[PDB]
Amino acid sequence: KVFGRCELAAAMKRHGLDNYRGYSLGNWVCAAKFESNFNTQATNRNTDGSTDYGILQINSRWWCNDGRTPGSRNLCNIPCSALLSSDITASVNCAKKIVSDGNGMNAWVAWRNRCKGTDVQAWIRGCRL
Ligand SMILES: [Cl-]
Ligand SMILES: [Cl-]
Ligand SMILES: [Cl-]
Repeated sequence: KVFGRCELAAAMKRHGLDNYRGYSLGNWVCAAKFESNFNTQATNRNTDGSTDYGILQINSRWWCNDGRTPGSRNLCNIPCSALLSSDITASVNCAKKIVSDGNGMNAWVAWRNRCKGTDVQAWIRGCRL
């Protein structure tokens, strides 16, 4: 599913991501924009052989099981395929664990490089929320 910008903002808020660990909704929408362009089915293979999955490009080295990332963990206790669903519940619950892991949203290199320090509220501007 490719979400609309405000549609995704609403779904994220519905699932309790708004201001989670102090990160405003615009931060999460911005991260999703640059990680997946709002496409739940996004996947990307990393140099280390792990894969990133879903709207927030969650990585199989630590967070989910895909059966093909040697030496990895599955800390969210989910198949990576669950992160590709039109229903963002699994991605949101896993993101909550990731952002609580110590480095906040810096876990998403794209957030650090493209969202951090910017006017992230622009991402939810105009949205009925
Ligand atoms: Cl915001
Ligand atoms: Cl594996
Ligand atoms: Cl980047």
